[PDB]
Amino acid sequence: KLLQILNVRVVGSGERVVVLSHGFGTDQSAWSRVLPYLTRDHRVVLYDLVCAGSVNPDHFDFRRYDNLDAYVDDLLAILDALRIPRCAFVGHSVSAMIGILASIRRPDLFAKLVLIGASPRFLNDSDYHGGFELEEIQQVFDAMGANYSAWATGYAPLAVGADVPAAVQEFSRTLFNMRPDISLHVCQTVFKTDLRGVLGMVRAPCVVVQTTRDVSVPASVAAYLKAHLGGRTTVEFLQTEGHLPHLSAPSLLAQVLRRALARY
Repeated sequence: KLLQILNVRVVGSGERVVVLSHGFGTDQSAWSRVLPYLTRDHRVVLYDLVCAGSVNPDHFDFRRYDNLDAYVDDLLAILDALRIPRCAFVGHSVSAMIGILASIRRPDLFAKLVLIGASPRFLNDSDYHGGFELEEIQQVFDAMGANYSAWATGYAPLAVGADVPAAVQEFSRTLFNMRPDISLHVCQTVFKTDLRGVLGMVRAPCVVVQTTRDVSVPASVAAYLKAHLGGRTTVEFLQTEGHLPHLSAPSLLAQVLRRALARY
């Protein structure tokens, strides 16, 4: 009953269908301020990832969700249940990784991707700057277990980046709503994911959104995506700071979404 379980909502109308898929520490409400810019021109599908605190956490099967392919299966099952044959997909954070994988599994269904806070790999590697060393993640995982509330308190303004207090408060609200063992397990799953080898399998055109600074995504990752994704890819720069521009700069991000969703 995924449509119920994952809080699927279809709003707006149109022939151009857009799916909005939220990232780590938020739920579909993170799209609220961009949504009104899209519903006159598009049918919009929103849903919550199984790890959102707005979903009953007793649905979180730790074994099933120890790889992103299980989140892909939930997205494709929702789109097939809704009988949607073609869409554009906007993914933030973990959902940018889900959208890359889903576009390779079902190239018929994904006509365009828009990727926000996107990276194919967060850990550094030889001649690859992901932004994180192994010892630093080991400490992130320990702080999330030792004191999740203190960790989330400190992380929310760092991730929002810009001093936009309403956005810090909204992101802290949904990070504190995540069950702390689920939040650690999704963080661990993201850090074990390395999409570099599959980037050239994406066929859809893609827009990579880049802000001035993102604590989780070095500036060089956007150019690495543009060089390696298999579809026609552009980097769209937003003159704003942070990882969650849909919370902190929603009108500015809505410019890029309306432009990228105009034809596909």
